[PDB]
Amino acid sequence: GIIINLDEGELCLNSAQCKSNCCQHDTILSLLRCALKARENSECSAFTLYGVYYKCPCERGLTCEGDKSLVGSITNTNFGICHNV
Amino acid sequence: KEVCYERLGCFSDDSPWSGITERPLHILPWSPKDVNTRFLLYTNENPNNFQEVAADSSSISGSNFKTNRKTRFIIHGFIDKGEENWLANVCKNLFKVESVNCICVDWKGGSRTGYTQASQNIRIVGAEVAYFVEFLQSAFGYSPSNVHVIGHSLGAHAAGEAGRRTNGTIGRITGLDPAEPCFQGTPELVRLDPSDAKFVDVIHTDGAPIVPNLGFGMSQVVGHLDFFPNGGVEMPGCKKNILSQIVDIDGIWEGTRDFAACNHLRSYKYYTDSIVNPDGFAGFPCASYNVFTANKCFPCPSGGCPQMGHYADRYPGKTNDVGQKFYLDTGDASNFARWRYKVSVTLSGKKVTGHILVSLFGNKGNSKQYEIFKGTLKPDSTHSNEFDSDVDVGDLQMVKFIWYNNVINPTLPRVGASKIIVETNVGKQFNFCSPETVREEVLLTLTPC
Ligand SMILES: CCCCCCCCCCCC(=O)OC[C@H](COP(=O)(O)OCC[N+](C)(C)C)OC(=O)CCCCCCCCCCC
Ligand SMILES: [Ca+2]
Repeated sequence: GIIINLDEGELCLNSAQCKSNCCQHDTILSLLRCALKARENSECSAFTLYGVYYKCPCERGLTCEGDKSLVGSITNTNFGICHNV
Repeated sequence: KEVCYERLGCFSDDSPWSGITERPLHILPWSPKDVNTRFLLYTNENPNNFQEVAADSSSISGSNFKTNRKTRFIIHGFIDKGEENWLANVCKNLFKVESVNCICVDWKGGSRTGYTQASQNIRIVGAEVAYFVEFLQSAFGYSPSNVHVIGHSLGAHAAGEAGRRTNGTIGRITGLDPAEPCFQGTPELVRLDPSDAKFVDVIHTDGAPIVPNLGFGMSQVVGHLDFFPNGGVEMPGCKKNILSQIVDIDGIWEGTRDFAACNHLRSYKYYTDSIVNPDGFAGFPCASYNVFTANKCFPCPSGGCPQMGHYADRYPGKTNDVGQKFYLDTGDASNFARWRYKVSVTLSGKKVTGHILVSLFGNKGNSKQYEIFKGTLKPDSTHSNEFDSDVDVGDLQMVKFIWYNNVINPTLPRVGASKIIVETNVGKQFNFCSPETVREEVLLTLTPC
């Protein structure tokens, strides 16, 4: 894929590039490349402003359950686990 | 024009070694001094430092090679050296599952030169591996049946010489994407073919034409079992744009190698992975790949699906015929193992136009939602699809259903699945039922029945 419709594993600067809308990287200074949306019972982040994830959001029908409310986690660490509701 | 060497014998450019359509140039093997083959021994005892050995009793005696365990020789292809990390890492994986003498055959003095000469140097390498196997039998009474020669690309044909010269008595050769230029289309002499060992199994991962497509491996069938993962022509993960291909998850080097030869090198990554995933590369016998993806070659036969890779030698029908083709699918990046499932959904609710997706739940794990059908969703029709899960989920406990369509229909329709049936690659069928229909994007759990 080239700069949009990026395949998983292609290097990524923003999640909308990625076919899965999920650019992710393990840590902070880490190369961001397209990955999975999370499945039921895997960790996840809730959709962010920031552009690339440390934990992708969930598949459809699924809810990344964790504590969102917190500004600070609403920065980069809003993590959760994908629960069906 | 013969060329004889001490221990290895004579080499002549006569047909079919030269002067056939496939091999026009009259070139002789170099060497033996130049090719300069070395056997770098690694064992469970010495997993990290090979100790170089040779065909003489004081070398075998002074090292960790034990005649009580198997010996797996790994031969590399064009341009590599036996010190490359993929040879050491097949060993590092083999030791997790056995006590094995892992001999990495280095022939880089003969492999880093023009391709047409590297194709001939093969001969000295096969001659050189035969002599060491002959000598374990003469000196230490070690039968060739205990020997396995794993050879990648030009190394697959090197392995084919080794067996030819021990004629057929070696245990097995595993040709991992045998090189096409100067071999595909030529006689059994000049190549790997099922007669060079008691069992030959191949993994085909670059079966396209060298010109025009720069497909380094060969499409022709050279083994008892020939496996074509992802249909053998183009491998998942290999069509990544050059900058994320070179800049790999660790290695500018492993990246560069895949930029240069991804598909072709995927054959030893699948083999390396099989060592530790013993059920994870099941092989479906099929007329072709197009039929296999047409959902017409599942499940395995009562007989079994051979595992592509390290456990293909556990397949009961393995030497029953030559050139038996097995199709299967792998991962795009490592841990290439996949577990194919078949699912038939029987719909209920209102006729709508959507995508229906399923998720499997079993004792060992659960999965990604896979798409079984996208189209007119008519109640009471059934829709099946087969898919390569990345998780072997165990025995199925639940299945959840979900659909979504592209255009919002305010009638607010609900669709469900009255019966879903998951069948495994062995054929175990698990049925599940639900009487409920759901909305767009809502997940319908179906329970056992
Ligand atoms: C166009 C006609 C060419 C004819 C030969 C075609 C091959 C046919 C037989 C299969 C070959 C084989 O035995 O497997 C051997 C494999 C593939 O080599 P290759 O397939 O030739 O790739 C062709 C390109 N090279 C010639 C450059 C290899 O090892 C390899 O990792 C090749 C990796 C080389 C990586 C480039 C690194 C540059 C330096 C480092 C930067 C930090
Ligand atoms: Ca042969």
